[PDB]
Amino acid sequence: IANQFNSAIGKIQDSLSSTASALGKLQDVVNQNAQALNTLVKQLSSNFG
Amino acid sequence: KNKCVNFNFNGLTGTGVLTESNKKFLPFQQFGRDIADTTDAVRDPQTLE
Ligand SMILES: *[C@@H]1O[C@H](CO)[C@@H](O[C@@H]2O[C@H](CO)[C@@H](O[C@H]3O[C@H](CO)[C@@H](O)[C@H](O)[C@@H]3O)[C@H](O)[C@H]2NC(C)=O)[C@H](O)[C@H]1NC(C)=O
Ligand SMILES: *[C@@H]1O[C@H](CO)[C@@H](O)[C@H](O)[C@H]1NC(C)=O
Repeated sequence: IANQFNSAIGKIQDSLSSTASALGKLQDVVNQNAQALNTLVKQLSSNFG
Repeated sequence: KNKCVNFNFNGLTGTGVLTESNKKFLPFQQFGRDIADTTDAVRDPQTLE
């Protein structure tokens, strides 16, 4: 049971070191914050007539 | 330079602190602009810096 657990924690290191897709639930929050701010700065360019 | 100043260059009135830039403008360009469509570099008409 200890060897299965130690091996399973060993796969978490490798998975997180390897796959680009994993933390997508966090990076899409950082990206929505950044995109909303860049859109709000970009709306300073608009003439509104 | 390095003080806050009510600048005007060529009718570009604004407020800010001026500083010596390292941007490589071409001879045809008088102003550089921000993402916000606001000027953030200028070539002085008295001296080409
Ligand atoms: C319950 O499942 C276990 C797997 O999670 C299993 O453990 C594994 O047992 C095999 C042998 O039966 C081991 O295989 C290695 O055995 C020797 C080296 O020790 C070599 O000759 C083999 O080629 C191979 O490398 C596994 O390493 C071992 N894995 C773990 C995590 O211990 C148990 O045997 C299963 N138990 C029962 C009662 O079925
Ligand atoms: C402004 O005057 C300086 C000399 O004081 C001269 O070097 C410069 O070429 C002049 N600028 C223009 C645009 O004529």
